Parts: sequence; C-alpha cells; structure tokens
Amino acid sequence: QIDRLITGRLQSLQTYVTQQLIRAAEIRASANLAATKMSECVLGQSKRVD
Amino acid sequence: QIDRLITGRLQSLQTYVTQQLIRAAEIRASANLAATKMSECVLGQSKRVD
Amino acid sequence: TKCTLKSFTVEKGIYQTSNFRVQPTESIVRFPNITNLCPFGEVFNATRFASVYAWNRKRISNCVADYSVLYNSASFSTFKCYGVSPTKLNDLCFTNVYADSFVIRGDEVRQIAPGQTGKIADYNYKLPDDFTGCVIAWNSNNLDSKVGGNYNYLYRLFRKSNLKPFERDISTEIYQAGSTPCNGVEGFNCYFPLQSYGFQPTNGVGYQPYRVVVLSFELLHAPATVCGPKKSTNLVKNKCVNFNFNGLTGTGVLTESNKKFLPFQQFGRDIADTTDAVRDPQTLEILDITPCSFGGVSVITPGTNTSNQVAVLYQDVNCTEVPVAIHADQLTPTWRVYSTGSNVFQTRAGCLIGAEHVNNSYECDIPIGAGICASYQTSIIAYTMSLGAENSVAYSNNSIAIPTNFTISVTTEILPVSMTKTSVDCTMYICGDSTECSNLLLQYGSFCTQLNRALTGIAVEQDKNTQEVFAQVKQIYKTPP
Amino acid sequence: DSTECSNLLLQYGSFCTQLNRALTGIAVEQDKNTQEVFAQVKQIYKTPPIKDFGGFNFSQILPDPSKPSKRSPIEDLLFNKVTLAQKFNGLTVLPPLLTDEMIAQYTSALLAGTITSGWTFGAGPALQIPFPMQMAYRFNGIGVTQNVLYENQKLIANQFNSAIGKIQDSLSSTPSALGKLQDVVNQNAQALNTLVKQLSSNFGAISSVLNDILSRLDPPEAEV
Amino acid sequence: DSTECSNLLLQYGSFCTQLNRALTGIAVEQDKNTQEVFAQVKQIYKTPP
Amino acid sequence: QVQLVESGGGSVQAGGSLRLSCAASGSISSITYLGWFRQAPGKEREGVAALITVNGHTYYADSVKGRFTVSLDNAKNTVYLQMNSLKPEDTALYYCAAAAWGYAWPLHQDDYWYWGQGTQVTVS
Amino acid sequence: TQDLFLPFFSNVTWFHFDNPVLPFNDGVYFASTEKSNIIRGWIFGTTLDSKTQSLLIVNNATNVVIKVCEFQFCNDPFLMESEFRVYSSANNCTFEYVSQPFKNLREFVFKNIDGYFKIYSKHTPINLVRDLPQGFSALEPLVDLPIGINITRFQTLLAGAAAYYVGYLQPRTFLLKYNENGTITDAVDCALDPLSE
Ligand SMILES: *[C@@H]1O[C@H](CO)[C@@H](O[C@@H]2O[C@H](CO)[C@@H](O[C@@H]3O[C@H](CO)[C@@H](O)[C@H](O)[C@@H]3O)[C@H](O)[C@H]2NC(C)=O)[C@H](O)[C@H]1NC(C)=O
Ligand SMILES: *[C@@H]1O[C@H](CO)[C@@H](O[C@@H]2O[C@H](CO)[C@@H](O[C@@H]3O[C@H](CO)[C@@H](O)[C@H](O)[C@@H]3O)[C@H](O)[C@H]2NC(C)=O)[C@H](O)[C@H]1NC(C)=O
Ligand SMILES: *[C@@H]1O[C@H](CO)[C@@H](O[C@@H]2O[C@H](CO)[C@@H](O)[C@H](O)[C@H]2NC(C)=O)[C@H](O)[C@H]1NC(C)=O
Ligand SMILES: *[C@@H]1O[C@H](CO)[C@@H](O)[C@H](O)[C@H]1NC(C)=O
Ligand SMILES: *[C@@H]1O[C@H](CO)[C@@H](O)[C@H](O)[C@H]1NC(C)=O
Ligand SMILES: *[C@@H]1O[C@H](CO)[C@@H](O)[C@H](O)[C@H]1NC(C)=O
Ligand SMILES: *[C@@H]1O[C@H](CO)[C@@H](O)[C@H](O)[C@H]1NC(C)=O
Ligand SMILES: *[C@@H]1O[C@H](CO)[C@@H](O)[C@H](O)[C@H]1NC(C)=O
Ligand SMILES: *[C@@H]1O[C@H](CO)[C@@H](O)[C@H](O)[C@H]1NC(C)=O
Ligand SMILES: *[C@@H]1O[C@H](CO)[C@@H](O)[C@H](O)[C@H]1NC(C)=O
Ligand SMILES: *[C@@H]1O[C@H](CO)[C@@H](O)[C@H](O)[C@H]1NC(C)=O
Repeated sequence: QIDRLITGRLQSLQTYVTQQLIRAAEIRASANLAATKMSECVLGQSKRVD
Repeated sequence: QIDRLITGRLQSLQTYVTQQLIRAAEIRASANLAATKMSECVLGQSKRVD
Repeated sequence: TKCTLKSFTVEKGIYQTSNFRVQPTESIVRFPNITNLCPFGEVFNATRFASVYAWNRKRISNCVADYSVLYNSASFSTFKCYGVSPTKLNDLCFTNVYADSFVIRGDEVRQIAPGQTGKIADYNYKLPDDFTGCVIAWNSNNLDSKVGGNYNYLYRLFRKSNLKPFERDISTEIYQAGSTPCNGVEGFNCYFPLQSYGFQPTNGVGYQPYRVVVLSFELLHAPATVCGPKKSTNLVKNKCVNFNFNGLTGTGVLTESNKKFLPFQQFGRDIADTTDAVRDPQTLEILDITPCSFGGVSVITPGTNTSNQVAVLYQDVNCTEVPVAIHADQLTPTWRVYSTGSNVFQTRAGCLIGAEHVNNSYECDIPIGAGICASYQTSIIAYTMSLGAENSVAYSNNSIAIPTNFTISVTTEILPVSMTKTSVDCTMYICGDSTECSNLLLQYGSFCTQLNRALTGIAVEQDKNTQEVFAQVKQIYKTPP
Repeated sequence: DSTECSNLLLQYGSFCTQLNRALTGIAVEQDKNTQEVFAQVKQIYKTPPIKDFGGFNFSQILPDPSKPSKRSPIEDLLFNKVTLAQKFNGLTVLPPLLTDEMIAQYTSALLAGTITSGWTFGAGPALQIPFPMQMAYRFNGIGVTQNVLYENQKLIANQFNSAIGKIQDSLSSTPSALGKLQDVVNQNAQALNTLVKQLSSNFGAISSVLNDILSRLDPPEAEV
Repeated sequence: DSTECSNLLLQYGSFCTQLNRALTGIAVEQDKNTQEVFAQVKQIYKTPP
Repeated sequence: QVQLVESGGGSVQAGGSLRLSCAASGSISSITYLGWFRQAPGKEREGVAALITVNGHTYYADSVKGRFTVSLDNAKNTVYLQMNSLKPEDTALYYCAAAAWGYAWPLHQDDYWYWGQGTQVTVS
Repeated sequence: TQDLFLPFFSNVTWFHFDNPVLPFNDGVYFASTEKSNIIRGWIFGTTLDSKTQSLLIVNNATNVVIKVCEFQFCNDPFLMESEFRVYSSANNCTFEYVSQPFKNLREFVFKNIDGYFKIYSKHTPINLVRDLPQGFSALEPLVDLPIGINITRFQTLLAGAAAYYVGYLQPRTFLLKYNENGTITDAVDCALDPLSE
C-alpha cells in the first residue's frame, strides 16, 4: 500500500517536471529569439522586413 | 514483486529517454543557430551586428 | 463555465467543459438456428425403458436438449437437480452429458442422494458426492402397469459389496452368503438376486413406480456436445443499442452493409483490429457495425460583462438527435431551450444551438473552426468569417505611385525572456518525515539526483538566458543631464 | 465508460485536467502557427485579368478559376502526391480553423502582392510597379546594372519560363521530395496506432477486457 | 534473459517500440544534424601548392 | 440466504376460513418451490400444499383436496395459503418452506428447506 | 500472426504400392495429385490396435465416414468395383460423422489445438507429370472436430498408381497480404532471407 502511494506521487512529480522542462525549452528558444531582437533592433540597423 | 521491479526500471528508462530526447531538441535548436550562423558569416559578408 | 474556469467573470472566448454520449436502448440478443433435436423423445415417451441390470450409458452427442419442455410437462414427481439450479439449466451447460434410464420403485427415490446409502443406493444405483446434474422422477402409473402386475423390470437386491458410484452392475450368478456351495439347483443359501418388482394397478401412488432419467454432468478433458437451448430476441437497426450475438458482443449501431463477405465468415475487422461488420447467424445477412456517436460540448460567450446569453456547439454530431443525445428530459427547463428551438444550425464542426446563420461576412472574433465565427450585435450571430478588404488596384506598365507624405508611428513587440525559479526537495515532499519511507525512498535508488539536477538546470539555464538577453554592453552608459 | 473505474479515478487526483490542458495546447499552437505563417497581409489583393507581364510567364502558379477548388495546378499536384483518422476509444480529430481554400486564397493574395506591387505592400500600401521594372530593381540590389536586363528581356523571360516548367517535371518524377511533410503524418499516424495497440495489454491482470475481470473475480479483489 | 520477466514485460505490451524509435530518431536526426552543419559545398576545393 | 416470516394464524370455528401468508426476504429469484407443512399433535409433519414459482403448478394432498388452495403473489414476495371448508382434524402447527433445489412431490422432512417460525391454526 | 506453418522451401517427402506408417509431429501438410481417384482416406490413432482409441476416415462413392472407435488396424490396409479389408473391430465406438466430399491437386493440413481437430481443404487444377507446380493458394478451413484424443503417427490408404506429398509443420512467423475482398493473395516467411526480414 505504501508502495502504491509512493509510486503515485513519483509519477505525479515526473509528469510535473516533464511539463516544466518542455516549457523551459520553449522559453529558452523565445529568450534567445528576444536576445536576437535586442541585438538586431537595438544595436544597429535592420534591413530585414518586419 | 517482479512487477514492482518492472515498474521501477521501466520508469527510470522512461525518464532517461525523456531527458535524452529533450536534450536532443536543445542540440537541434543550437544546430539550427550554428547552421544559419556559418552559412551567413562564412559563405558571404553579413551586415547584422553581433 | 463559472464552475469549471474558477471565476465569476469569464472573458470572451471558446471553452470546453464536458462531453456527451448516446446510450444503448433495447439490448438486443441473437443466437443461431439451435434446432438439432436430440432423441430424448424416446426416453420420455416409451412404454418399456431400460432395466436396472441394463441401464445403458448412452452417448447422446452433437445436438441440443430442451429442458424448458420438462418444466411444463405437468407430470413430474421428484424433479431433482444437484449442483446447479434447474432454473438456470437451459442457458449454461457442461461437458460429459451421459444419460441413464430406469423405472425405479417410488418408495425409496429420496434415498438416492449424495452421502446416503440404502438398498436402492446399495444394490441398484448410487449417486456420488457433489453431483453436478439432474435426476428426474415422474408419475408413470398409466403405462407400466398391466394386469396382475408389470413384471418387466427385474431388479437386484443381493450383491457382494457396496456400489461404487455410477457402476455397471450386470450379473446372472447368484449372491454368496454362507459357506456351503450351491449345486445349480437353487437351495437354502443360493439367494437368487433377480426377483421382481410387483407393479399392480392396486398399488398406491408411493408404491407405484417413479420413472427416473439421469442427466449426469462430469468433467473430463473433452469438449461439450449437448447443451440446453438459447433464447434470442430480434435485432433493431439504425439505433445505438447493445448487442450480443453468438459469442461476440458490443454496443453500437447496426446499419445495412455494402461489402461482400465470403460465405464462411460471420463478422469482420479492419485496420488496427476493431470490429466493423457482422453477419447474423439466423438470416446470413451482413450488417455493418457503427459505434455510438459522441463529442464534447463547446460553449460560446462574448464576456460576462457584456451579455448574459450563450451559444452551445455540439461537435461532429448530426444536428437532429441533439436533444436526445443529451438527457434534456432530466435537466432543467433552462437547459431544454438549448436542446430545441428555432435558432438551430449545423456547421462543418458540428451542431450549433443558440445562434442564427448570417449570410454576411464579418471579421472573426471567436474561433470555432472550419471558417465559422460568432459575435454579438444585440442576439448571438453565426457567420463565415471575412478575410479583409479586397483590393484590385490598377496595374499599369508605365505608371508609378510615389508617396509624398509620411507617417511616424511605432509598434509594440512583447516577448517573455525568463521564469521565476522553482525547485523542490524530493524526500519529505514524497514521505513527510517518516523513517521507513525514507528507507524506502533511498531504496528507489537515485531518482532524487536526476530530479534535483534537472530542476537546478531550468534555473541556471534561465539565468543564462537573462544574462544573454540583457547584457551586451561593456560599461554603464549615461545621458547628458 | 466504466462507473467504478471513474469512481476510483477520483482518488488519482487531477491528472485529467493537466492532460486536457496539454492536448488543447497542441490545438492552439497549430492554429497560432498557421495564423503566424499565412495571415501576414492586411488586405486581399487580386491579379488583373489582362496578364501583360512583358513576356514573362506565371501561368503555372496563378490560381485556376476553371477548377472548382479555385486552386493553382502546381499545388494541386502537391495535394495529389500526399496521401495517408478514425473515431473510436475517445479519440477525435477537431477540424482546423483555417480551411484549405482560405489557405489557397492567402497564397493567391501573397502572389498578387509580390508580382503586382513588389514588396511595398509588406511595409505599406500597394504601390504599382511593372515586372521588368521590378526585376531591374532587384538586379540593382545584387550589383547588376539595369541595362543588361532591358537588352535581354526575352531571354530572361524564356529561361525563367523554361525553369518554372521544369518544377512540375522535377516534382512529378520524384517520389521522395515530399518526405518532410510525409514523415510527420507517418509519425503521428504510427503514434496513434501505438495508442490503439496498447489497449490489448493485460498490464499484470488476467484478461485485457474489464468485464472478464469483473465477472470472474470478487470486486474487492478485482480492484488490484 | 529471464523468461517470466518477459512474460510480464510483453504483458506490459510494447513500451519498447516507441522508446526504440525515439532512440533511433536521435541517431538519424544527429546524422541529419551533422549533414546539415558540415556538408554544404557541392565540390571539394584544395589549396594551391 | 432465504428468510421466511409468516403470519395468518388464529382461531376460528368450524365452517370458517383463514388465509395464511408466508413472506420471503433475501434470495427471491432462487426460490423455485414453496411447500406448506403441517404437524398435528401426536403425528408426524406431513405435506398439504405445493407451488412452483416457475410454472405455477400446484400439488395438493389427498386430505385437503377440494378445500385447500395456494396462490403466488410476486409483487410482495409473499405466498398465500387459503383454507376453506375447515374441519377440526386440521388443528395443527402450519409451516411454510422454500426450496432452491427444484420441486418434489410428496413433501419430505429430510430435504433441504428454508423454514418458517410457525403459526398456530386452531379450529373446533 | 504467430502461428505454426510450413516453412518456405522446406523438404517434403514423395511416395507412389506405397503406404508406410509415418509420424505426426504437431501437424501434417498433406498433398495429393491424381488423375483417377485412388486415395480414399487415412487411419489415425496412437498405437492402432485394441488398446488405444483410433480414428478412421474413409471416402467412398457418394458420401464420407468419419469415425473414431477401438479398432484393429491391419498389417496391409487397402481397399473389382469393391474391396474392403482394412479392419475387423467394431468395439467401443465413441463418435461418428457423415459429410459429403493428373488433373486434380488436393492440399490438406491436419492439426490438433486444445483437443480440436481442424481440416483444411482446397481443390485446384494442376497439369504436369513431374511434381507440384508453382504459384500461390490460400487454404480454407472446413470442419473442426471435437475429438480430443492424442496422436503421434498416421497412415494413408490407397485402392493405376498415384502420387502424394507429405510435409510437416513448424511454429514460424509469417506476414500475410489481404485484398479488398479479404482473401490471401501473397505471403512471406519471416525466417527465409534478410530481404524477407
Ligand atoms: C434459422 O431459422 C429461421 C426461422 O425459422 C429461418 O428463417 C426463415 O427462412 C426462410 C427461408 O429463407 C424464410 O422463408 C421465406 O419466406 C418469405 C416470406 O414468407 C418468402 O417470400 C420466401 O420465398 C421464403 O419462403 C422464412 O420466412 C424465415 N422465417 C423467419 C421467421 O424469418 C432461417 O432460414 C434459419 N437459418 C438457416 C440457415 O436455415
Ligand atoms: C504630412 O503629414 C502630416 C501629418 O499627417 C501633415 O501635417 C498636417 O497638415 C495639416 C494641414 O495644414 C494640419 O491641419 C491644420 O493645422 C492647423 C494648425 O497649424 C489648424 O489651424 C487647421 O485647422 C488644420 O487642422 C495638421 O495639423 C498637420 N498635422 C500635424 C500633426 O501638425 C502634413 O501636411 C503632410 N504633408 C503634406 C505635404 O501634406
Ligand atoms: C505561359 O506558359 C504556359 C505553359 O507553357 C502557356 O500555356 C500553353 O499555351 C499553348 C497555346 O495556347 C497551349 O497549346 C499549351 O497546351 C499550353 N500549355 C499548358 C501547360 O497549358 C501559356 O500560353 C503561356 N502564356 C502566354 C501569355 O503565352
Ligand atoms: C410425450 O407425448 C405427449 C403426448 O403424446 C406430449 O404431450 C409430450 O410433450 C411428449 N413428451 C415430450 C418430452 O415431448
Ligand atoms: C468588457 O471587457 C472587454 C475587455 O475585457 C471590453 O472590451 C468591454 O468593453 C467590456 N464591457 C463593459 C461593458 O465594460
Ligand atoms: C443527419 O441526419 C439526417 C436524418 O435523416 C440525414 O438526412 C442527414 O443527411 C444527416 N446529415 C449528415 C451531414 O450526415
Ligand atoms: C441567406 O441565404 C439563404 C440561402 O439561399 C437565402 O435563402 C436567404 O434568403 C438569404 N438571406 C437572408 C436574409 O436570410
Ligand atoms: C532437401 O534435401 C536434399 C537432399 O535430400 C538436400 O540436398 C537439400 O539441401 C534439402 N533442402 C533444404 C532446404 O535443406
Ligand atoms: C471402452 O473405452 C473406455 C474409454 O477408455 C474405457 O473406459 C472402457 O473400459 C472401455 N470398455 C471396454 C469394454 O473395453
Ligand atoms: C495423450 O498423450 C499425452 C502425451 O503422450 C498425454 O499427456 C495425455 O495425457 C494423453 N491423453 C490421454 C487421454 O491419456
Ligand atoms: C471482389 O469482388 C467484386 C465483386 O464483383 C469483384 O468485382 C472484384 O473483382 C473482386 N476483387 C478481387 C481482388 O477478387
């Protein structure tokens, strides 16, 4: 019974940190995109459209 | 009891292949950055700063 | 939406709360042509049965035995079934359906029982302990009683040992009880075992015989041959209903088919192994199996500050059974006007209740899907969305338009760059300060190591992202005062 | 549709709201991706009926009103080359917000903008320029003087018309150029099939049907 | 190599199938990765002597 | 699994009529044979009436034939026994009994019966 | 599907006069090529005497018989228009069944799974005088028998000479092809070459 409830909360914790890491990949890509926005809009002229 | 053994090692392999594939996604995004950086900075003269 | 979205104020959009199901109604049941007719009429309607020295262990096989005609035969005296009830005798069967027959004398029918010996159980016929099957006694006064006594069924009252259960007792030689041997001519200790049942018309109803057949059910490693019959309903078509055919079952819709089965199948499957067609075994007609329809509810609101009216979309469902897809008779009369009414519409996404279709085209505001959007213009309208303003500006090979006036305007652009860092301790989250649980958790190895090392990684990588996005300057720069 | 399994699902917490919020997140990402790629232009431009482009040829790729799809016949063969979804076990396919005819109308609007107006509509209004003027402008971006096109306009138009016509020939005789759309279809189809095929696993029980578990066992002992 | 474990492992179905194509997808994606990073010139040029 | 609580006993003179009722609680669907027993003072417990729940067929004893009847009421899960033309040889303890093993005539004491608590029927 | 089959390009035996006693070995693929009807049926059983139960199948002029009893199989079982000296034993019968049956080729598969005895049958025309021809055929179950006896050997029977082919079955892995009408058009063995792997 203790094994049931412990593997339940481990599976809950793994699916939580699964959600955390997959949004971490997206927000890392978004932050690298925004760093490219700061470098190619703040530090100089962009000839690239929109 | 062999089933408890099965669930433990199968969940460890599951979080292993999860971490492996999400680190492959990060190395994929870095490789797209490396591909556009080499094919812009090496094969021609860019005007983008930093 | 107020209960599911955890608010009393619900902003304009599309939301999904629950689903809907259509239910089976009649629960139809089919069985094949049972119709094989075992020869039990000769062991229920004959004037001379077997003897108790010659009760044959006959193998009746590869047919069906009706027992519902036994209950309405209106002649039974001591219908006895051990092991299984005679009420559920016809539907369920077992193997080894060997049968017996004798016209036993009615005084000691009740002595034939598991765990009870006697003189009929000791010298004529013995039942084993935990019998599965039936022994069936009835009044048979009108036929096995001739003038002066029916001396056709000789019997044995004398034998050396006790009966083994279900034992063939056949003999002509006489019982041995003394020490002086017999000389062929019958003497004082010869004891001829084959005396006579006297079955006279002057006997009483307990003294007149009770005619017994035995439906013994054993269990060997052989498949069953003879069972009871199966009752079957009719089949309903074009309706979500539970079905149970000859072994296979399910819930779904039976429609007509178009494919051609070969003459040996009875059902069909498809790609990824689900049933889709069936042939009934009483008509030999191929019937397509369609599952019962379902879908989720989508509700359209323009905002709780703005209106109180709602629009309800039932997705990918035919827009005729939508009041009876839901339990509209069980809900409130408030829910009843969103199950039927004049404002009904079927889209490509499904049936929409609560809006009217507008032929005019407007800008999309609420995304439903497949080109149709909704808005509020004081009632809820439904419309195919408009892409924008058309433009056919005059192409000319020798004319250029050049602007002479300028606009200075700016456009906001928003991107998230960071996360509030969160880490958890594994061990007392999982256990909550228990010694044996912590002795269990280190005994799950090192899951805490990957867990804490990965959840440190989100914080340190987010710190690197913030360090990249906001430090590209060597110094601190300042403006003139 | 088991009552007692859903009664014992209530003591597994709130897994299903995280699963449902994960799966509707896929749908809003797909709608956001298609809205980001193909809804970029404010108005809907149209090609003129009299197509006087100075000898240049765009007849392969302008949309065809003879077809009832109103669709250009190069991407009709792109639709033809891709070939493969069923509804059971609570699985469904919710339809896209943008239908394919509005996708084709958006591609016609982008094509009408990039031929008739140049790139002026991408930053402002549709400024009307002709196409040999447009090619002479784009030559000045890469260091080519305007005069060599205007002395060789028919040769550029003929070689561009011959090169555009080989695009249908290069796609029509190659069966593996469209693998980058086919592999996503094969991957999510095999993933859905794998989700179908794991409904026939006992997972430690006697039989994979719940009714044989319910019938042949005691219901406090069919719980395990 | 224990048989009743595999009698419990196949009773847990085919988790092995999508973890194997997920791991194989890493390998073929990494070959496409190094092809997409390093192999872009149509020919090979050499230095003058 | 079968519990029987009966009533309907009492006192009446000769020529009167009473109405015995035996209520069943528990496994109603396994009950297939309802027999009525009777034990006179100084005499063995014998059989009087019988009823099959499946068929509705009645088996009647020879001393109660033409006067005693049994009916089935499946709405209340009760069996009814109506005793008309009473005579003072019927003063006995009357028992109701249920069978889940089939129907057997005449009634025997050694069979497996779910028994009742007994109501006294007195006539003089 | 994981099931027992004939492996592809396996060796079968070929006889012609000639009727030996051959073992069973979990399933027999039986083939027979005829111009005139010589092969009648078989004798099945374990020891083929008056101790263990033996099964008998005989085809004749209009019908067939399928019967398992306690028999006495002769040393030379064989069957102008009539000859019958295959057995003289009628004791302890259990089951009986009546059905209705080089230019003709008959291909038979006999098996025993969970006490059930399944018969596979398909008639095809073949026209050459050396061996079995090439091609593909899909082989149809007709009658499943509820006998449930044990069997390790068998023997065929004949009445002009005729040739028959006997093969054995192995538990293998096969990949099947289904058409629109649900028949088998082609099949490959999953142990022949790496191409079929
Ligand atoms: C299994 O049992 C059922 C019921 O006995 C059989 O159904 C019966 O089949 C016959 C022949 O197909 C039907 O006769 C036909 O009747 C129509 C109308 O009377 C007539 O126009 C035809 O010319 C033909 O004579 C018969 O009506 C039908 N009975 C019922 C109740 O549907 C069924 O055939 C049996 N299965 C097999 C495989 O034999
Ligand atoms: C280029 O664009 C700008 C703004 O889009 C134009 O400026 C606007 O010009 C009009 C015409 O004079 C101004 O309207 C008048 O303003 C005076 C105040 O000086 C007022 O008394 C009049 O009743 C009338 O409203 C307008 O204010 C002015 N806009 C601004 C922000 O000052 C400009 O004229 C354009 N260039 C050309 C060549 O058209
Ligand atoms: C642009 O190119 C297309 C294709 O090369 C031309 O269409 C051809 O027109 C001729 C004459 O009408 C037909 O015989 C061909 O069958 C057409 N080909 C196809 C593939 O349809 C078109 O004429 C060209 N445009 C102009 C203005 O000449
Ligand atoms: C025996 O015959 C009688 C009348 O001849 C009939 O009522 C009864 O049903 C028959 N028994 C059976 C088992 O059919
Ligand atoms: C309701 O809120 C929306 C924005 O959330 C706003 O545009 C609208 O005007 C509001 N209506 C009222 C009556 O405040
Ligand atoms: C919906 O059901 C009605 C019932 O007659 C049918 O006529 C109609 O064609 C159905 N609509 C669709 C789209 O299947
Ligand atoms: C809208 O379109 C339908 C479809 O033909 C037409 O019958 C109707 O008259 C149109 N106008 C209005 C106002 O509904
Ligand atoms: C079949 O038998 C022959 C000789 O009896 C042998 O040479 C041949 O290799 C065998 N076939 C196979 C596939 O082993
Ligand atoms: C007949 O065969 C059965 C089956 O084994 C056996 O039990 C029985 O003794 C046999 N009887 C005789 C007379 O051989
Ligand atoms: C038949 O033989 C097998 C093995 O030879 C044995 O396991 C089985 O019990 C036998 N069957 C009978 C009915 O004796
Ligand atoms: C399947 O059956 C139809 C029925 O007419 C026939 O036309 C078709 O040729 C058949 N196909 C095959 C592959 O046998």
